[PDB]
Amino acid sequence: EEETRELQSLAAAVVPSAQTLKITDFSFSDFELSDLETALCTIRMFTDLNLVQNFQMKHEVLCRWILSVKKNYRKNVAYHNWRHAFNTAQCMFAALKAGKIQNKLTDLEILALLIAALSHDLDHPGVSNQFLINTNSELALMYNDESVLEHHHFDQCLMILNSPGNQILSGLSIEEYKTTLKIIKQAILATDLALYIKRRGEFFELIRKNQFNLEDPHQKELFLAMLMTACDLSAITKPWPIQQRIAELVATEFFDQGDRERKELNIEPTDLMNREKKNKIPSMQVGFIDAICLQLYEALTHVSEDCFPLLDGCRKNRQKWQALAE
Ligand SMILES: CN1CC(=O)N2[C@H](c3ccc4c(c3)OCO4)c3[nH]c4ccccc4c3C[C@@H]2C1=O
Ligand SMILES: [Mg+2]
Ligand SMILES: [Zn+2]
Repeated sequence: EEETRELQSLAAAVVPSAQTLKITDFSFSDFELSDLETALCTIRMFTDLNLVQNFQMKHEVLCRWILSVKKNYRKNVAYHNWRHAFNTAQCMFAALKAGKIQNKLTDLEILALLIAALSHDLDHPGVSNQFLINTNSELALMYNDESVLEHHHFDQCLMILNSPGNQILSGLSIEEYKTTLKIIKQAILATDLALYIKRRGEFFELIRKNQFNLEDPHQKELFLAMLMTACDLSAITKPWPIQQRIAELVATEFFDQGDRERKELNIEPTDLMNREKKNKIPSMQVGFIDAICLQLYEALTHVSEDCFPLLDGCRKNRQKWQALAE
């Protein structure tokens, strides 16, 4: 059996230190890592956030859950595959550690954020919410056209958490378990960019008006949503060669969707999904950075100055894309 060898290899491995694995670095790249090494990095994230000890996760179970999460990404989807989920979780770990966010959060919040980061795009089909709506997908019907994909990712997350041998939350008390699942749902839903756009104004205004207070539960929840977005988008902050390579993957995925829209919907794709108009990429990247990314990384730096490297990297990529666009 093939998946058994994977598990036995993972569970038998000594997990290298976070220092060795370079996972505290906001500039981290996964490109040179094997799948087994990404799994070992994930075990280290749970370990160094004190989650294994605290919640008494059995090693074999954590290993199985990680491998189940990885298997439930679609490997041939160009961008939304396990490496994107892994990178998102690594950004979350770096923000908590290097970015000094950890001590602002509870143990349950940290547990939920890590699980959510890893699970937030599970079973992604490589097409957008709008595409699912337009092709009358049953998922869109079930979820009333609202955060369609994200509902599905959450459903998948729960399925894996409940699967025999994978129950990494089986040790929590009833009140802790309830609380954790609620946070996970909110965290995964927050990764719908439409929800980020809807809610970010309140976050930015709280900050601007000197009203931001993490002791307020509603504001804590809002902050967690923003932090999820920040991690989900973090490829846009990476050193140029890394960001360029990842941007090519996203383009491949999006252009694939446009091809499907021409065939299935008989419509010209929007520029973002139109390979015929790939000349628009630089200008679209600048526009995305300016409209969606910069304000978020600026706000995050306001919350914790040690998150500044995300903003610095974002600004550097803006400059590089704009040099291409102009
Ligand atoms: C909805 N939406 C809008 C959008 O404009 N983008 C960007 C982008 C910009 C220009 C592009 C592009 C993606 O693909 C084709 O040309 C963009 N740039 C990245 C760099 C790295 C990783 C993901 C992205 C995305 C993802 C992101 C997105 O999800
Ligand atoms: Mg998503
Ligand atoms: Zn994502």
